[PDB]
Amino acid sequence: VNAGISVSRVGGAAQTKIIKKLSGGIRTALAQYRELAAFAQFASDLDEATRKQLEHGQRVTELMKQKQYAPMS
Amino acid sequence: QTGYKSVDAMIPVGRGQRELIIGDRQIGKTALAVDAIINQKDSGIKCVYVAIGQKQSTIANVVRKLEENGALANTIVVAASASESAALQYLAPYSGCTMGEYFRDRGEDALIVYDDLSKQAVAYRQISLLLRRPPGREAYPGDVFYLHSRLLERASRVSEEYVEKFTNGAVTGKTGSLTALPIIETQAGDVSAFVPTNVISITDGQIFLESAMFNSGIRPAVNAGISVSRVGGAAQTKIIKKLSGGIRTALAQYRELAAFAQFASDLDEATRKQLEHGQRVTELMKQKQYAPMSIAEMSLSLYAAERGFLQDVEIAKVGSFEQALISYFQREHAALLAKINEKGDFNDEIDAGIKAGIEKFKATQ
Amino acid sequence: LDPLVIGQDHYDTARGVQYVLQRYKELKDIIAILGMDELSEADKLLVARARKIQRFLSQPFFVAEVFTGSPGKYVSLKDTIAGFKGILNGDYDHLPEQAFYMVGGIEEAVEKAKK
Amino acid sequence: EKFRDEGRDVLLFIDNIYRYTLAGTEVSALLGRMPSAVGYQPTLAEEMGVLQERITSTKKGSITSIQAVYVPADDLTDPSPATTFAHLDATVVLSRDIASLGIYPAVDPLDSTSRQLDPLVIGQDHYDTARGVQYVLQRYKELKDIIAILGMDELSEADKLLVARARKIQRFLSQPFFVAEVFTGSPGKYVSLKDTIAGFKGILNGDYDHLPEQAFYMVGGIEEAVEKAKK
Amino acid sequence: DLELAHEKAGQQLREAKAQAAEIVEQAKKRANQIVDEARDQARTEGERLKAQ
Amino acid sequence: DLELAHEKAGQQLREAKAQAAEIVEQAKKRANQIVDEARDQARTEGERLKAQ
Amino acid sequence: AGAKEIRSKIASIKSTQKITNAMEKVAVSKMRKAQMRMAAGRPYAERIRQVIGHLANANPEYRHPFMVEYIVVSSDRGLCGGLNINLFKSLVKDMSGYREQGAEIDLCVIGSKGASFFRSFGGNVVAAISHLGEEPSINDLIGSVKVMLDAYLEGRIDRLFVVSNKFVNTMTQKPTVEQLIPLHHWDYLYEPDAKSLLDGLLVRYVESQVYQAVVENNACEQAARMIAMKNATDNAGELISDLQLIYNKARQAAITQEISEIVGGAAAV
Ligand SMILES: Nc1ncnc2c1ncn2[C@@H]1O[C@H](COP(=O)(O)OP(=O)(O)OP(=O)(O)O)[C@@H](O)[C@H]1O
Ligand SMILES: [Mg+2]
Repeated sequence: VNAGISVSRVGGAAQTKIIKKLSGGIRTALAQYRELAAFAQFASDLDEATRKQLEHGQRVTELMKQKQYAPMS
Repeated sequence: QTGYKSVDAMIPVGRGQRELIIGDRQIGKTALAVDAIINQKDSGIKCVYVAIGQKQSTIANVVRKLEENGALANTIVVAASASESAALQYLAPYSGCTMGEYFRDRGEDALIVYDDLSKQAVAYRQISLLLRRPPGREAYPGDVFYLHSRLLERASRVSEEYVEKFTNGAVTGKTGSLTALPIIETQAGDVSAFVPTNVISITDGQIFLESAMFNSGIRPAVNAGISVSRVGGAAQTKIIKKLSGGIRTALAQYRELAAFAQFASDLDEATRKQLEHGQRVTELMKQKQYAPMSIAEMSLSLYAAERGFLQDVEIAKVGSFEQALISYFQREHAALLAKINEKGDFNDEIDAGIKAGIEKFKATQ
Repeated sequence: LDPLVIGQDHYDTARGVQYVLQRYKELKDIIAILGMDELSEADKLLVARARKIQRFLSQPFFVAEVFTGSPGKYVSLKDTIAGFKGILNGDYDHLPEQAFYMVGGIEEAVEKAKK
Repeated sequence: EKFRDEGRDVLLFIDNIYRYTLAGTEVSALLGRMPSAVGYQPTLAEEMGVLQERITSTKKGSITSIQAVYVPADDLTDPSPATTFAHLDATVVLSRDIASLGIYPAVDPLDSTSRQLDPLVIGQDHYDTARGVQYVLQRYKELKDIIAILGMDELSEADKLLVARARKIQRFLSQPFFVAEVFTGSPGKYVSLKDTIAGFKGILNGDYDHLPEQAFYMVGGIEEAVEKAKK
Repeated sequence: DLELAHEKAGQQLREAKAQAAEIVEQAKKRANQIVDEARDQARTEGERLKAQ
Repeated sequence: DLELAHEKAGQQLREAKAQAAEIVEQAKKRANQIVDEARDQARTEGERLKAQ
Repeated sequence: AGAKEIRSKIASIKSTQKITNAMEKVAVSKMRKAQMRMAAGRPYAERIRQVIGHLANANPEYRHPFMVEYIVVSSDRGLCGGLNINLFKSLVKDMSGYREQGAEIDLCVIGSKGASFFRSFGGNVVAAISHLGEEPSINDLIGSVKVMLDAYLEGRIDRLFVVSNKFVNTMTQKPTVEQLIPLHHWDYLYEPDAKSLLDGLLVRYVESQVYQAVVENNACEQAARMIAMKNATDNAGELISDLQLIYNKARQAAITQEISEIVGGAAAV
């Protein structure tokens, strides 16, 4: 699923209270992480803010991966 | 004269020439042609503006601007707005041309602007496909080249013998003319489209406006590297023909050595000298809308750059330097500006006179 | 958008923002091949302001709260001019790039940098 | 065709061969014919062949043609350029850069070509002389970028000697025309093929290495360079 | 030489004040020119506008 | 003292140049008011003539 | 997918080509600066060789260890034409001969790429410095050199060699290794003692040959970069030329399709 190009025109109204609060701006944050990675590929050491965002982005990307026929409650 | 330093110095337009204004949407095509009409209020050239497929409120803002600048009394405005019949939009350029041909055939000079020949082509395509005429490339009829060619070959300069034959002897010794400034819109810089290709091949020259230059603050947006006038120096007064030669060399050198701007320290001195000259001449070409310049006022700016008077001016102060220099000469050298404005003549006394004024300007202003 | 219709201060701010973003559209590819280090200091300094201005253009809207999750914001043209002028002057060059994303007025950006 | 039948060799100048192709496209659309690739007329190759096949060397006379060529969108694979190039025996390219140097003929010796530049047609002597000039002019264009980026001292003795012959060759390619006396301020010259081959053959071999390059500018035959030199 | 230098300096010091004040004199003539041509421009816009 | 003799010329010249620039800006400010005040007076009479 | 995407790619490659063109000329200028800094150190080296020579000969009773029976130089920036690899390929070849002969090897790393080559293979080191300006100063090398001279004095090292590229020419950068340690009629007056002076001169001579080596490798770095940026500019043109052919095919194909659709609809209506 390409999170930058994909979108829901119902948004947070189609989510339960728990998932709605926990998943706040994750798609727009993933859309920005995909952009930050390409820019910082050949640059010198950047600030803590940049290194922290780049590290946090590689983890939600690995989490969104799932096997076929294995749904989650 | 169009009143623009970039056009009048490098892409000169002569009486009876056909110069195309070509470029994308919203980059100054209309502004350049309207300012060329405004500059004729004192010249002797009658002007015609033809609006094809425009909205009625846009045509009214141009007329309000022709009236605010005193150019309306010298202009005929022909309108065929977007809600009007495709036949009227197809015929409007020929009606305006016919009104412009009156002055040419009687020994006088006229200027005509066709604000969108691409909208005339679109109106002629509508009529043709509805008459069921066989279609060609981009669905245009087989005679779309003949449509624009039949119109644009009327813009011409006629000899004294044609004017004496037409006037039956009444007017003698005078050659009449009709100069055309057709405008065409390109889609995303594609000059290879069918209608643009036809008109580029019919005209005597082209002024190309670019979106990248317009967004980089270069307001007139004229790409001088590809724009050309086949008439050239024959359409220039003696003073501007002498000072435009070096301006061409400096901009050409700037187009070649412009990446080194970020490595200018490491550049060789000769090249570093050329690089700043190129950047100062490039900043001189920037001008404002509704501010046409006269032959004398353009000559001060071109002379100052071409004779090296900007080497101690920060590239960011070149404009205030130009504006202040013209204001100084308008007060202390009014007689010299009036002398240059007679015919744009040049000699050793005018050259020495301008030099003395610029040296005195630097010493006190 | 004409100094004779609005004013020179507004017009200069708008053309200033456009100039910075137009120049950055060409350095973007330069940074992809090679690296950031190979740029000149003026280009390195410009790239930072361009990325911030791009982010400062983002404003959370009340009608989009269902999608954004955050509260909507309303910015007066005065704040719009003030903030962009300051960023172009380089006053907020001390703030991380992430602080201008969806922060209404520049003031908020100064507060988001602390979180 | 009439003059050729008289017993003459004739020149046919066509102002633009692309406009002949476009006029055929326009007429084909007016007659309602189904358009071909890139929107050209279905008869594109036949209309070009009907015109170009009359221009030939017969047993009475010969019509030779000089045709100006336009390339749409700078694409040499477009049907119009493609079809025209199939009937061309030579390509003369005029260069804006060469003109700035001051060589008024302005023909580019590296980009311009001919199908007659074959030893089985013009003989080994004409061919070797022409290929020698092109070889020297190519090396000089590479060396000029070296001289510019790194400097003139970085070159070998053989390379600096080649640069001196290349500059002499480049200026000897200039010539005063009878119609250009108003611009050049000097009388026109008609050099023969024999004088042309002999002049360039000597400069490549080094027979004129002592003369200044300017002596080889706007002179006509090689003996005139030798005389412009004594002065 | 100390007194002679004090005199040389005393002359150059004061002459520069008079010369610098003349820049302000050119500025006052320029200010008058801006205002006089503005009055003529305003008169021109007034007679141009009322004609419509 | 030879330093002070050019420093008090250089400083007073920058002050005089600032005064010259101030004189010019005051005239530019005076100029736009002279033009737009005449426009409102002319427009008012044009509308009065139309209404009457 | 279409003609739209190819125009963006041709513009992308054309922008990168113009800067790599300038970087070749910037590199040539910097190469000429590093070549004059190479020549401003020869007098101090040729004269000290004469003094160290004659002073030993007139004082045979003293035979300094340096006169009887690796320092590696690398760049701080990229864009080199495999200049670091070619030397690192000669460092590995010589180290092999000693590992075969049975000897151990201690190393001194100058520059960033040297450290990268050792962190990437878990290599040992006894001294290291990087971030030296394109204009280096002998004072920075003193610390790194001292860790190596003492070794040879303490027997911790039996032989010392400097590994650097040599500026053979504008087109040639020869990787080489040379031994730093071990190395008329009338006679000199010695103050305070000859032995006191020989100890001082030998350290000045080794620290001098090391500085000569660093500066020459910087000139090699600039030349190598010039050729790499020329190669990159040429390669970009080849990509632009290939993409332009694909763009012309896409342009011609789009026109034929539209005409078929126009003709097809007109043949129905
Ligand atoms: N010196 C200038 N020259 C030209 N345009 C300028 C200049 N300075 C500012 N501009 C602005 O650029 C814009 C150009 O609009 P214009 O109508 O002339 O463009 P256009 O290409 O003709 O647009 P369109 O294609 O819709 O007709 C206007 O907002 C104009 O005020
Ligand atoms: Mg318009």
